[PDB]
Amino acid sequence: ALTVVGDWLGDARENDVFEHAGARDVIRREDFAKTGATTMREVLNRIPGVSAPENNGTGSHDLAMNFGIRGLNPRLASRSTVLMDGIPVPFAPYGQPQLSLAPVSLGNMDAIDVVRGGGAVRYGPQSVGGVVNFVTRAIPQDFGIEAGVEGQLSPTSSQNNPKETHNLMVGGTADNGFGTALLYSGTRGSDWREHSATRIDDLMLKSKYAPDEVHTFNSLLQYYDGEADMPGGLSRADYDADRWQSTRPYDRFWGRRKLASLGYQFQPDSQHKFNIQGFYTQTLRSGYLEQGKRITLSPRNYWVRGIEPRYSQIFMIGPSAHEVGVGYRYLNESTHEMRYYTATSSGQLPSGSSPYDRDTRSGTEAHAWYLDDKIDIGNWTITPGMRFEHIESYQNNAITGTHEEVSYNAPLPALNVLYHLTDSWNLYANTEGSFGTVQYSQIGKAVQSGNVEPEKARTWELGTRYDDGALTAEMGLFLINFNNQYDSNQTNDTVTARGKTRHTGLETQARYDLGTLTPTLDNVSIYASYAYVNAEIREKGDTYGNLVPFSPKHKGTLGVDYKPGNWTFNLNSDFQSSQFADNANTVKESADGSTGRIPGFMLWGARVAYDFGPQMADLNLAFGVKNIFDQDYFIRSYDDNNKGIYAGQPRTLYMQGSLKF
Repeated sequence: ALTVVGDWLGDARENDVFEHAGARDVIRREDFAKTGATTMREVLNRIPGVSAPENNGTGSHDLAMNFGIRGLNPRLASRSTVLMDGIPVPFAPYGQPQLSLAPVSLGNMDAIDVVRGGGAVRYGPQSVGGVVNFVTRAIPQDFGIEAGVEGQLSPTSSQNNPKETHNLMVGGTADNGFGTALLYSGTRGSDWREHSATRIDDLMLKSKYAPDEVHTFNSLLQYYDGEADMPGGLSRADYDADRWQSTRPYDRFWGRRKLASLGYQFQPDSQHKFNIQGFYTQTLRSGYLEQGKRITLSPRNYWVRGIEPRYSQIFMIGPSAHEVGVGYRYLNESTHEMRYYTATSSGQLPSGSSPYDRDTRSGTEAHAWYLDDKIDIGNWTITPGMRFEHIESYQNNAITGTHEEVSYNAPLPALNVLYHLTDSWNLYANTEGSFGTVQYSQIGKAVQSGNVEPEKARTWELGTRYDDGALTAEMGLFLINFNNQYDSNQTNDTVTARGKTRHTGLETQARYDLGTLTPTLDNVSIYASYAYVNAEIREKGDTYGNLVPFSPKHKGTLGVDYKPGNWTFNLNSDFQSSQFADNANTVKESADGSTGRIPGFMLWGARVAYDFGPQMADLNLAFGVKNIFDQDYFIRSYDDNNKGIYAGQPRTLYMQGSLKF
């Protein structure tokens, strides 16, 4: 009976995902614990086409976030539109999308929605790598308390401090229609590396007001505060002698975020739906960093404010149904970057009274418009769409006295097709226009080269999704041509150089109830995810034909879940092929361990859990192991000041506990 969908991202509804005309996967809270995950990257790596490397480089700590889609640069997750409840996660979405500080926590999420394809019309910028939305816990219908905790240790490591992550959830909605939930997640501890002491406090206040069935308000308040020592990389020599140690004693990072979000929804009938959402974030991210013969301090402040009205309406036009969607977003961001320093030879860390060699202020004003129309005709669902952005960015240098500006547009036309083969089998194809902005650090290069234009990408997908209840599976191909990247892939970036890369591959995954074969395998489930990704450099120059760095060709997982009665037994494997660390693709390892072939690997993990039941508070206990065989591996950081080798996670033991009231 014609019902308007409107926001298909939202809380990642199972049905919206199945009906999604493009590559898209979701992992829900219920499945976080099975692999002992407490961090975002641990869940993201379980999704095909996604590579979320262990802490390294600038982001050599838990406050940052590292991940890349289909071979796009993983460092500081700048190639995908990262959001939490639709709200921009970056402290500078347009000018500085690098998540050196990523104020979000797994413990406060109900799910992770990765939309690799089909979201370039409604979401941006940095949409070349699809969109990733972190869905926050829902306000319980009726008063509810949930608490959980996980503890980890690496026996073979010299680091004896454990790592603990906890989460608290208390909330409910009163009969008057007003509900609010307190979501808190925290992290205390060190990983398997020395100099990794960490503290993170993520506190949110989520509210919902539905006096009636037409008017609904929503609010989200968050206070994120953290700090962490940064292990850093090791040269080959130090790594061989002791791979747990840190030779970057000064490296430390800290930051905080204050967020306020308010929204309103007007739905008169099931055919019309209006939405307006406004937000404001204040961010302070700083840290000590050893740089050459000096130690630096880099305070950076950010202000982001946005407002977005959206409208959705369905109507019949003959035998076809049309759900037209229109949206508008105004976003304004402001920044201030400073860098203090002292001589390392001296015995004091830099402070506000130390001299500084950088004092810049940047900002962006963006106007985004989008229009799409979901047309249901027969078994088809064709969706043509158009997104348009007008961006104005500037960088003001107080030391040099310069002031630079760039003004450009990003027109992105798209078309996605969904064809329903059967009640439980879909087909989809699509193409979208994606773009990367002119980052603040690239404005100088942009104006000097006289070419101010967005980083442009054109994606194409073809895939299928299946679910007969006993077997769920999906497979699809993707093609991505990403041009005019201000970051060149040549060994030497020049003013006029522009990066150009191609990403092609296959993504797939499946889950099967083996109980349909024999009662001997009842409650026995098997699964696997896999992605063949070939990211290549097609920029004319000294690296043309080479492979994009940090992009394994093969990556995925396989596992079996056995749930007899109240028990849960998990077995899982993570694997990926090798990767290069630089654009030149050098095979031979350098003495500082910053460059050279990075081996692939295959790890095994297991876990045993028990659900006690309704009375003693649905108590959940568990013990598990990551990297059972203690298989040795490592990743590298190439360009940053703490570059070098980073020991991969060794055999790690963990315990989990959770209560629900």
